[PDB]
Amino acid sequence: AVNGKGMNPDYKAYLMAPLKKIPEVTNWETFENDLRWAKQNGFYAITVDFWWGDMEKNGDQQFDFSYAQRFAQSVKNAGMKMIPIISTHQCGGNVGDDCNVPIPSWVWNQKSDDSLYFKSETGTVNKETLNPLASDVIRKEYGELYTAFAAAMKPYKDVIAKIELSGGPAGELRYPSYTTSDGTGYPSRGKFQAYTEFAKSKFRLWVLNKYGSLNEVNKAWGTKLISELAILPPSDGEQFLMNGYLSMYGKDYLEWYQGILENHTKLIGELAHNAFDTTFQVPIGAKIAGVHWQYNNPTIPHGAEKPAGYNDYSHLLDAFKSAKLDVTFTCLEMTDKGSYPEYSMPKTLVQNIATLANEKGIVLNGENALSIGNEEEYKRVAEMAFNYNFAGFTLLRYQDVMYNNSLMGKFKDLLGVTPVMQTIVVKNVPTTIGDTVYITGNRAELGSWDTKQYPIQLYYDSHSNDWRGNVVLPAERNIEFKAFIKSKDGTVKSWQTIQQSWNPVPLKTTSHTSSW
Ligand SMILES: OC[C@H]1O[C@H](O)[C@H](O)[C@@H](O)[C@@H]1O
Ligand SMILES: [Ca+2]
Repeated sequence: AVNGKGMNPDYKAYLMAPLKKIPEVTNWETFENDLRWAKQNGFYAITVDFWWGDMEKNGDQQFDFSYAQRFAQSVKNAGMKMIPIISTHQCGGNVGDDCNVPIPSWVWNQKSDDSLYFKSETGTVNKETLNPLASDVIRKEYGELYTAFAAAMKPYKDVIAKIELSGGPAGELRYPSYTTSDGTGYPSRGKFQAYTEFAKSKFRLWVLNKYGSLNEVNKAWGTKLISELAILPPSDGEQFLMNGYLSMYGKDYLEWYQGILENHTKLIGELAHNAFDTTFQVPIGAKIAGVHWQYNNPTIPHGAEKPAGYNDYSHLLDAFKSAKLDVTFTCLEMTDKGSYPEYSMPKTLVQNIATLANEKGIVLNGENALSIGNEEEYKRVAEMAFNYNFAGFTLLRYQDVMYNNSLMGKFKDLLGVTPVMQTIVVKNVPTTIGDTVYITGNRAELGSWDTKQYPIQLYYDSHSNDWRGNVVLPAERNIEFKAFIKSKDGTVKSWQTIQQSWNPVPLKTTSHTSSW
């Protein structure tokens, strides 16, 4: 892996359940057998959406957790674990959505202003999720929902391995900047979603708070605004994305815009920890979307990310570490293109996020954005997951592998692996002063024969005059590898004479000794 390390010893694979309730797909018995089959193939748990539109449909505080309980009961019967996603967003209307579960319709009547929803640069209203600006309503409803959920699921704490939170549209922490009705669907640029009267005044107040008076504002922005009412979000999103973002106004606007999501992250993190920490004692996380299109567009750089709320990922992630939430990213199966008209750079994106996450010490999890129907994609996922320290991978989605034996088998071999610590010992290595020894192998968890970025470093043993190290390996899988010497400058000086192999890697910790 990167930095001479190996795969994450805590790696676990998860399976995303269908969007529709199980009884609308098959029966519970078959479901239980499907789970036992999944477990046999390396899946640790099944993650599932529990829709707010289902749990508090009739009215405020009129809960119904019977479905969530019946689902959990079956997960228990199968001897599996589950990861519930408290989906406080709408199901249906997004790419791949085969459901129709809006959030409770009564929530919209709790405000007379337009503080609860979104409005784009061109007036398109969006109600897939509550506007994070309405922190008073979010604090009340999410607060009540989480606590009620914890109480109702207390009997099933032993099957709950983790809890995922929904931070916005499609359960991702972002603005609904790419939708069909707003004319911003992939791969178009996104539109900013801060044009409700409420959003405009919040921005205005934020600016005035930072500068004190319109006079200081004009001085800081180099503008000549005639009155406080002139403080507004961009009038032309495209012109803003072309060069307006470079100005002091631009920096302030984007800071406030992304700031709304960071504060939201801290709020739901606090509500979630207060409601689950004592009862479940399990990790909690949220998701960041992989808005990979228009990444390297020369005309409108990061033309889709910025409107979605992503302008400074490093700053964004600090909010996660601060809220004590793990992060889940997407598009781990795609590769870079960066060509007109999509200007898509998914891999470069995932690499940047993973790097930042690791620096800050944030537990990183991944998912694939689109269904995988070929072994080649699993390989790319494996490359990113095992060489960028991912702690988990969730496969979207259930049916893709449950009704395709060959694909399921390829997932088990490549991704449904159990990491096991092993000692590698290499003797008779002709190292000179300054040289270092590394190992690299055929599988992704071994760097796929890469000697530049992914090799696994070994450590000289002065007492036995050999090189060794504890490496995390995929249990019960065949591997081939070779040690090599790297000069003090970074060039590969030589390789081990004979290629080594372990067919397969034992599941009990032991050691593999070979000679140069
Ligand atoms: O906009 C939603 C979807 O659009 C396209 O299908 C992209 O390939 C995918 O990554 C994204 O999730
Ligand atoms: Ca409520």
